[PDB]
Amino acid sequence: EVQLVESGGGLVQPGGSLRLSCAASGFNFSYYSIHWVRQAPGKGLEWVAYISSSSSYTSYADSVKGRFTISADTSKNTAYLQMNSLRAEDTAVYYCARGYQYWQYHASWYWNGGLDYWGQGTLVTVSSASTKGPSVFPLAPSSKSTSGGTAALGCLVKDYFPEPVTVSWNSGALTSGVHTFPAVLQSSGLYSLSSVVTVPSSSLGTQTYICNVNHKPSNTKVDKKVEPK
Amino acid sequence: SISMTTKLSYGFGAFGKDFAIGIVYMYLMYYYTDVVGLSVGLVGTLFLVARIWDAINDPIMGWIVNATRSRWGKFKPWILIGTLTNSLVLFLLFSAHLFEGTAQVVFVCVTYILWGMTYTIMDIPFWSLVPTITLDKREREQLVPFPRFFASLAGFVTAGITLPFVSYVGGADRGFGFQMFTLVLIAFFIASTIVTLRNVHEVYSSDNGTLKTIVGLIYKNDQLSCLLGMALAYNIASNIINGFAIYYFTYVIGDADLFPYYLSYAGAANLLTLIVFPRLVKMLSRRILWAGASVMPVLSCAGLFAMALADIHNAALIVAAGIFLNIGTALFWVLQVIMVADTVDYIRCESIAYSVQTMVVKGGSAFAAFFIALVLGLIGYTPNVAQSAQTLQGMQFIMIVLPVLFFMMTLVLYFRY
Amino acid sequence: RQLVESGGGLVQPGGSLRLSCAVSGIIFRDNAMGWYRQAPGKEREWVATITDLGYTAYADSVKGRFTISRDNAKDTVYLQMNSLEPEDTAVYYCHLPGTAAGDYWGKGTPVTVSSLEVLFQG
Amino acid sequence: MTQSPSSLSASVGDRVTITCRASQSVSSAVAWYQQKPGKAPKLLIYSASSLYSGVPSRFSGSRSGTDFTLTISSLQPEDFATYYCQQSSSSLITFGQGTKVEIKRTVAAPSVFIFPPSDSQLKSGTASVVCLLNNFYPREAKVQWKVDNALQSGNSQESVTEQDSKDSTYSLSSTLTLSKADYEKHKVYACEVTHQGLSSPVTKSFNRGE
Ligand code: NA
Repeated sequence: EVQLVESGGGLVQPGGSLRLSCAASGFNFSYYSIHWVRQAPGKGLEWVAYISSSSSYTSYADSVKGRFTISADTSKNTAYLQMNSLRAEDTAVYYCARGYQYWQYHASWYWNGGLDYWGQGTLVTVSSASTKGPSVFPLAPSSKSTSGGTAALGCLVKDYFPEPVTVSWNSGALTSGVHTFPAVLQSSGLYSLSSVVTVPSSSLGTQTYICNVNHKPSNTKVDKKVEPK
Repeated sequence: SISMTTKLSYGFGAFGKDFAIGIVYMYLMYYYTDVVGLSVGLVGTLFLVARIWDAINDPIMGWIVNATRSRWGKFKPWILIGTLTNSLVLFLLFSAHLFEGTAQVVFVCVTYILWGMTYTIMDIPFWSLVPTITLDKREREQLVPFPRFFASLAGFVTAGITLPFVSYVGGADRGFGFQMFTLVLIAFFIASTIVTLRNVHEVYSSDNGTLKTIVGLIYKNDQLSCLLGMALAYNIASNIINGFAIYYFTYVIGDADLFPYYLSYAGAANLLTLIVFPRLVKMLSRRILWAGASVMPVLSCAGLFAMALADIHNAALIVAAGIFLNIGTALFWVLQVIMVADTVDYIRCESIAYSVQTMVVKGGSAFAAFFIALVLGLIGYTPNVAQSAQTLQGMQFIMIVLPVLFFMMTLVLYFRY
Repeated sequence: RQLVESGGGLVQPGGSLRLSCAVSGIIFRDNAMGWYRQAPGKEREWVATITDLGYTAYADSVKGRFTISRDNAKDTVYLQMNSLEPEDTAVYYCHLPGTAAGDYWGKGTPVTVSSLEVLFQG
Repeated sequence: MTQSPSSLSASVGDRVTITCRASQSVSSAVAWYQQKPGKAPKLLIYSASSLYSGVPSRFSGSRSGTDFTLTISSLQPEDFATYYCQQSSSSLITFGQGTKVEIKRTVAAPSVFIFPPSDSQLKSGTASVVCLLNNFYPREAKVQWKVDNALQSGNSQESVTEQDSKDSTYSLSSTLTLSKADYEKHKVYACEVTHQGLSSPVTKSFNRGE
């Protein structure tokens, strides 16, 4: 039954402060400690800070010391983490986990309790760009600069701020070999994405392909047709 | 913590025990003298021996209860056996007036000894329960007053209720009602035992647990030497007063039944003093409390004897004196507890000290019974059941005013320190 | 007052250990002292208790294996443990029941029993 | 604190050992966590050789001299994930690098393709060319852009999909971006791929004209 729940995620521009909260229900709150851990977009886990009910017990990681402040409420089982003066590399997913009340005390060459219960975690993004419209460009199937047996088609979605984009081919029916590579952050601060598909040379010249892109934050559709030329 | 159910059960058990024992401790000698028709010296010797033996046989049952180990535990089976055995012996005890001849005495002796043994069997585990059953620390100071309240209540109820029942069911046969009263006592006893057995459970068990050492300990603790001496005198005085009262209020004073007023109703003052005791102790110093404990009975007896001359036996006199005596008894009884721990602080040497108080109590009771028997036999013929021959009133007066000397001795011994 | 617990260590299955819960600041003749054990992903559970008289009560899981003793001269409570098993690996705390205003738990000591982890680097 | 195997390959019913140096000059027990993508890590073994409740017994721990180890006797399809150590030295908690556990399969060579800018996006003023590599199992595929026999560096973005679910292959796309002005200052562009399954590097080229 023991669980923890995260809240407070959103978009915060550089400098802008933010507050995250972790709440738990199922155990006595004074027998344990709460740890805040970070997972970068594509890297390994990193420990940020921890607090035990006794406010005299707190600790922060070196790379975050002096900028994040952690607290908790004895009455209501809540643990707040307020972070200000944010930076560009503090985009990540944050988890809260439960541990032992005195883990510094119980640390020897044979005992290591570990962290057992983990929260789902919330996404924090830092940037200075507003919602934009994805722009789609076709990829020309080269006349005879491709594999004889295999032909390639694709659409390129260049610039758009918000994280999610949806891509489909021929009304979302065809799925044979379609690949949608993960988005990449450009220097301009906008994500670029590419979607590709493969079909035999027999299909070309009679089959019709259209790349349909859906964007949630702003109601936008492109449905860009693909033709060889 | 201690629940209310356990406290109620442990009060009901004590109620049953004292309700069984009171009638035997008040009306037995009178029963033999004025109903059966026994001699006086025979009664004195019988009581002396059959009470000294019961005083000295206590430790053995401790070993037996330690040794017993079976399905039901080590206390419940002994309690259950003792209840029924003692009830049957008690019922048989009040039917000695159906025999005649040499066998009459033999039956008396056998039944009395059986009663003593069976009561010891029934009693030891019941009080051995508390230190094991549900007691960690300071949870006994809350449980202890509950059993003693009912223990005090039982004697008052019996003293106030006995005579009318026999009188209603008696008439030309004054033991036939005693037997029925015994039946009522047995019914209450069995019900109380059943209730306590059904509503008491065992937790915090334990395992694995000389005369020269005893004498060494007695000699070493001079304060302990004064403690037992102080206790013995008070026990003897109280036993004299509680036992001889019926004779006094039947012979010396007009037999208009002022005995129930003297004892049963002052029992209420006893209960109030007991229930309000902590505030009274907090209000006053301990030394003055002890002095009042040793003083009040002397005032009661002084009022009794002094107004016994040139009066018509004032009702206010009797009830007031009874109230004073009951207040003194309750206060001294409660004060006894605190001194033992302080004295013993300076085998186990504490479990041993626990039993010395009971030893002294029983010895004093036996000595008082023997003293009454001998003195009563000396002067005159009580078994007559007839008008009090003159020149015996002096004997009865000295008998009932002797306790004041024991009270004086106790006061002097305490005042020494 | 304060409760400080000692002992603890690594022992292979079937070993024995003794834990001493030194006490101070309270007259040692006092409320029963008990033991609790907590393991990762689990809550505190009761082990044994000994009263001021010397009567002892034990939890079912440890019955017949663990023993609890009270010493007034040293002002200490000792828990002897035998036939320890991997399920018995935990942090052991020294509870002081009674005085509901303050239970005054102890920090605890960690004891672990495992299949012969390479022993100390002496 | 370094996990010696950065990535691993195995199959069903194999024995796999994962090492953790923890060469921090300090001795402390280690706890092993398993993380799957898009989920939160789970605790497996807290004290070296002490299985956390409700974990199958096929996992095991150990502690060699100046080293820690985690062993899996039989690999079920559920064991493909990343595994982290932990060591709470002083008053800090430090994790490990992680060792992705992949699948072993027969080697395959990539298929290379190149796309030139379409008849659009030049009005915008930016050109973007893409080189596509498809269906190659081994992950060590390298790509280099060649423009007029000149190597262009620092202006390429590479995106690689996760291992497939049907055949356990990959697909890697490299994109090069340029301004319109610089786009038409050269004639021939190309991308060349080098892989461990290639006898000689492969290349695809196109001229700026049609
Ligand atoms: Na006895």
